[PDB]
Amino acid sequence: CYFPLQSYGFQPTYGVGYQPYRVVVLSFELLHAPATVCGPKKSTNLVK
Amino acid sequence: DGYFKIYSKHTPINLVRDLPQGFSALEPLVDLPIGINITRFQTLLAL
Ligand SMILES: *[C@@H]1O[C@H](CO)[C@@H](O)[C@H](O)[C@H]1NC(C)=O
Repeated sequence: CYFPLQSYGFQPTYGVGYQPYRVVVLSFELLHAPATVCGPKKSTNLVK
Repeated sequence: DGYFKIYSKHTPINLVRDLPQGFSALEPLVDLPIGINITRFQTLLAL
């Protein structure tokens, strides 16, 4: 028998790589429905 | 193509019951990038 989880203990003295590192993953999905997120369309000063 | 488009017009009228003989065109109200099928609709009324 084992409990299926374990806590990390992070204490500030640990070596590099034993330290806590936040992660975020931007997963994204494509083109089966209307384009609904995208970047700022860069724009420039108006000339005539 | 998944876009849901509403067009609309408001006007004053002074008439008893029927849809009025006359001409007017609906301006576009809003367009929503929804991406759902629609095959049936229903209306919401005040009690
Ligand atoms: C809308 O209907 C088509 C044909 O059945 C289907 O391929 C499509 O996946 C449906 N869209 C959704 C969001 O279920």
